[PDB]
Amino acid sequence: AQVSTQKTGAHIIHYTNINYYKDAASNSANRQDFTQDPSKFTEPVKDVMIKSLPALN
Amino acid sequence: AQVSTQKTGAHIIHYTNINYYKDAASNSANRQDFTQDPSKFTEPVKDVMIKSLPALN
Amino acid sequence: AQVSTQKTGAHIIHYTNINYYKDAASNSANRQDFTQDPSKFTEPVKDVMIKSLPALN
Amino acid sequence: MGRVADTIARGPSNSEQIPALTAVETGHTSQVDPSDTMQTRHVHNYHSRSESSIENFLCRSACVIYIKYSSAESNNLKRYAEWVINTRQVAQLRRKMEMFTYIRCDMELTFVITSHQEMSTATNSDVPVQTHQIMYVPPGGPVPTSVNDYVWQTSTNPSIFWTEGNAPPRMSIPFMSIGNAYTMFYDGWSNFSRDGIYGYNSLNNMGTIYARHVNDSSPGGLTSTIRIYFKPKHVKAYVPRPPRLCQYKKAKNVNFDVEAVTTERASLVTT
Amino acid sequence: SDRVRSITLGNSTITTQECANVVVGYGVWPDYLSDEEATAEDQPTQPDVATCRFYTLNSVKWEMQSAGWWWKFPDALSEMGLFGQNMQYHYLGRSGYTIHVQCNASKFHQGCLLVVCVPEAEMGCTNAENAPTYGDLCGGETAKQFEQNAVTGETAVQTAVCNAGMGVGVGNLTIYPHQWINLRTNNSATIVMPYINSVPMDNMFRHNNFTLMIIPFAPLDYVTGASSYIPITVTVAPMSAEYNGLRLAGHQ
Amino acid sequence: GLPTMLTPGSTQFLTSDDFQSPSAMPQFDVTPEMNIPGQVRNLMEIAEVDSVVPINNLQANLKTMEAYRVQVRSTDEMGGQIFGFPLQPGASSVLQRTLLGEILNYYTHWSGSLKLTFVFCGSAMATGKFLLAYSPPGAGAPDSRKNAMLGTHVIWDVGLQSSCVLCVPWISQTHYRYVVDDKYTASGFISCWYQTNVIVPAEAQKSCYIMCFVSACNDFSVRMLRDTQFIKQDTFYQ
Amino acid sequence: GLPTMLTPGSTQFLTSDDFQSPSAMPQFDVTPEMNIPGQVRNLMEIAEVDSVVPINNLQANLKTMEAYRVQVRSTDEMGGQIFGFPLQPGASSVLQRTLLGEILNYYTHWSGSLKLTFVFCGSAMATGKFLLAYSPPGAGAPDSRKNAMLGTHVIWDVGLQSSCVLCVPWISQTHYRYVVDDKYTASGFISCWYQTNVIVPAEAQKSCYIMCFVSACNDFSVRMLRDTQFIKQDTFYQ
Amino acid sequence: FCGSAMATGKFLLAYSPPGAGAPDSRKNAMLGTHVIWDVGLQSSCVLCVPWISQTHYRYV
Repeated sequence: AQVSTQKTGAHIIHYTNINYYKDAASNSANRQDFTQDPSKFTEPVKDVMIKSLPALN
Repeated sequence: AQVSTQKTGAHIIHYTNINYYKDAASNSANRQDFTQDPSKFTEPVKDVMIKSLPALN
Repeated sequence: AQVSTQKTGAHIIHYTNINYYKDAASNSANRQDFTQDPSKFTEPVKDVMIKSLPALN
Repeated sequence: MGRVADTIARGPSNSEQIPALTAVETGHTSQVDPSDTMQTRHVHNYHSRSESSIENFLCRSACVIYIKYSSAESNNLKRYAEWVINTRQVAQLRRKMEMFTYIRCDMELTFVITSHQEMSTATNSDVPVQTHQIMYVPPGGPVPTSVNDYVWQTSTNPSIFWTEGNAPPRMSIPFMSIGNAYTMFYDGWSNFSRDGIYGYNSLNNMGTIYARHVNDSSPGGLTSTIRIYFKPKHVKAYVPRPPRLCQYKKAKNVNFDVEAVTTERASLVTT
Repeated sequence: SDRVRSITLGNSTITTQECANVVVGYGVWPDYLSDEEATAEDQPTQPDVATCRFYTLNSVKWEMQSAGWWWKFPDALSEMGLFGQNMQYHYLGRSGYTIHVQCNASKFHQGCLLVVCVPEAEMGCTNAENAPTYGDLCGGETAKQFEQNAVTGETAVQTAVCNAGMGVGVGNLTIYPHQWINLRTNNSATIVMPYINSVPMDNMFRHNNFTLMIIPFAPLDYVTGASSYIPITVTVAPMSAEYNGLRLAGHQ
Repeated sequence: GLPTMLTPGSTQFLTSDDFQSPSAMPQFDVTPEMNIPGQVRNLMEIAEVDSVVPINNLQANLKTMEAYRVQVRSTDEMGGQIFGFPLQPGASSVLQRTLLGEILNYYTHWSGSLKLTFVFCGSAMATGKFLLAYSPPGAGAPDSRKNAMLGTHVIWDVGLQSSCVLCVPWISQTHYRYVVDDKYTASGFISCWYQTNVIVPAEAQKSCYIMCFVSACNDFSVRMLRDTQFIKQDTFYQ
Repeated sequence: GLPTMLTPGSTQFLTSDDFQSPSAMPQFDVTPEMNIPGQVRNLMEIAEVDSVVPINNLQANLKTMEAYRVQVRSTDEMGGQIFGFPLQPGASSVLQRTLLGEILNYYTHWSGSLKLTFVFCGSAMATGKFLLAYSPPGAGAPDSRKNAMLGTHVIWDVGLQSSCVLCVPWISQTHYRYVVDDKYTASGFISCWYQTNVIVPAEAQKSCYIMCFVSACNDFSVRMLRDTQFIKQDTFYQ
Repeated sequence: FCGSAMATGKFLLAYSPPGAGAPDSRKNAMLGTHVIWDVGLQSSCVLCVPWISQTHYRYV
């Protein structure tokens, strides 16, 4: 069994999950992954632009 | 699993609770919290009044 | 309980199986055995034939 | 976990650093905080971007078609379903998946099957509970042509049997595609001559779902209806796209009719 | 300064003296296919400096009533150089790009362009019962051009900017890699696209990886007596091209 | 067996659930992953990207390209107010069909600062200053430049740098504001004025254009899904 | 008891499931195993075995033995193309009733190299060379020997060794190709030509025969079952 | 470039090795080695022809 933290709200809190099937496509959906990386739609430029400097020197 | 005491009556007595969901709003209601603090509706006064003394000196 | 790996896809992943019956013909089907031996329908010859050599010397 | 950035205090400034000026002559969008145009205060900020993931965005079930079929042929409903799988019938589920160019995911198909009696001249009508079969024929298999034929033996085809009154039947479909992701927009053609079908419908080829009443027809007959629901799981969506502005026309094309960018205003200055 | 760049690929070079950076599309610089993501079991030819090098597509006149242009790739390089002779002898290919749009103008001219590389731009059709004929998507080296107002044809592409010929708001083409050529700052835009597709390589002729679009967002305007013809020239250089699955000439 | 009972709600189908369910092809070998560029992991990687705002949406500009640009020009007085609209993305006509309005119309709550980045598309000999402004609700839109500068404001000066970012602050009595228009949780007003004038030489045009972009800041978040109301159908497409 | 609820799909019968179910004869003593020769453990131990290919299936050869052999003969010109058929096993008429076509028609995906092994059944004084070839799709079948040798090819020389293996490579833009004929994922063409000629002495026959075999290589695999469409019935046999 | 300081333009300088004659269009001229000169503050640009010969010396 895998024991994982619940969605907790800010100011027990565990839940147990056991996978019962032989395929990994039968597992319940991920919803605990909150990873991001904005800087490739937001700052796709080749040379770094520093915020405090003018963009075009 | 969390093991907690039941409501016992005065003159085993355990129960096991496992939370199955990923939200903490799906947990069964608290009913084992009996904390109080009467003295703020009952004695809201700034300066302590001692019972045995007259209130107004 | 027997804990075994699921079918995973390439680039958790465990499952637990408990047998509940007294006969071994009531167990769920094997599907994790991928053993082979092609060389007896494919190379049934008495004397080994090496690929790089001509078959008939 | 994921949480929003905190606001950080700053005092007045009068320096030769300009955060506010930028040049949007580059793909680089400004990265200014509200801590760069006015003083602000330290705010420890606990908001989470936990419902704006792509596995919370796309991970709710949505209807994708209903097919009707009958036990007596009510009015051109045949005695079996048929429906070539695609996500393009609706405008709900479709729009959210045409907001990404490529998606790989593992569906959960849930069927919600209901029935109603027909208008008929039959009297003293009592029907036992219906059992419905839902068969999935992967592309290139044999296709049924009648209510009873050899194709419904389901010799290797996935199939669900379900009896009314029970909970909706569901299953998981793993990521199954030739590609390394499903393609939601294809700019090519089927042929190498740039002829034939154009668009995403060239690549679409996901088989067909048939369904029928298992039970032999009763005298009154019924009309059943099946609603398919797809719920993505384990979703990785690559390459975002602007969402649609226009109503769809067809389920094999993107054809559109020219439509307004935005709703009217009276003037430039409106309170 | 930061206004000067030089790009050398092959035996070609292109230089600028008013420039705003380079936008690497999705932050991935093009490179050869790995052996963990391969799927074709034969040696890929990699011509290198014989196909990676700037090619120049036909220049288009920016009028004051122009509504934009588009070139689908790699169908605009089908006739260019030895790049175009290795799409006709191979079943597969992949290749990044480094589209460089350039368009100088005086300091008394004004106007603004949006240069944007749209992966998998699937165009509409004027008739909603038809899908557009080949000649109306691609012109080769010659751009097909947007129209200001909605057009009615039959097999004609629905060209109205306000929908961008795709039925999406034209102002929302910005998640796609882009730069703006605004004639009071830069005069060039450089977008380095990687290979973006859902399969590791794909047939060059059949499938179009992306579609460049240049859309005026503020019309060209000038006080008369000034230059009345300013062209927009698009050069594009393949990057890390490799082809595989050699077969006879053609694309029949 | 194990004696168990069935709690309320147990043959239900809830669309927002996640439960395990048996695979319909056991031991299926999924196709390998590859790194396709530009994986999206969150929709604040699409809502933090600039999108042109149609701030000149009148009634004849809606199907043209004239929507996205507002004409600013040399004046012989002082010039009034270039434009102004109530802030309230995803329910304001101006902001609701951008990328911070068609990604907020899948939600019913939003929070955090957003920012508007203006850009000047005039000639390179034209110059001018403009007072960008934001006034928190509770007084209506400012009706003069005198009242507009009491709010938060940024004086934009057109120079070599062609763009200037009015970053609206948060400022709310709730942690989230409804996406839909609600009078309880009004979000204030944006207005833009001539600080000076557009002054331009004889041999260049007296008309320029300002365009507006909109993107969220890195403190922005949303909650609680709902289907968008910008799309509709009468029947299945076929 | 234990309070449990029943998730969706729970009185269903799914044909592809595996669950435990109570025995109908408890404590049954199964008969001992013995080693019967030739245990099959996988169906790539049947699909990697040569099977004669009917490459001369016309319309009068289908119920004779003439199906399995194509006549190659001495010519007084150069001779054209002995045979050629589109590769696409399990959907090509040529290859679909062999052992790599009736073991692929229980699947809807296939991958990996296969190989064709030709054999010359001429006299022992007859000799000749033949250019075997495979051309990847995207140009149609080659129409001359000049175009046929641009594809992968093997020049077979008939010597003491009587057989030569054209091992077609994989080469695909997908990891699997559909078993059924699909224009998306065409699998190219096989063609065979006279490299030289069959030259044979006076007192031996001018007609020989070539037969073709087909087997999969050791990199071959399939996925996803479906029932075969080569068998049918109208009613139960009784 | 000896133009005015408000004049600007680009020019494609080119060198084509022998064996095809002079290029007769800009399309053929850019297949040779070439340098796109952009007139800016820097007023000069150097097309450096490479060597490229099948002999170590060429006759004058």
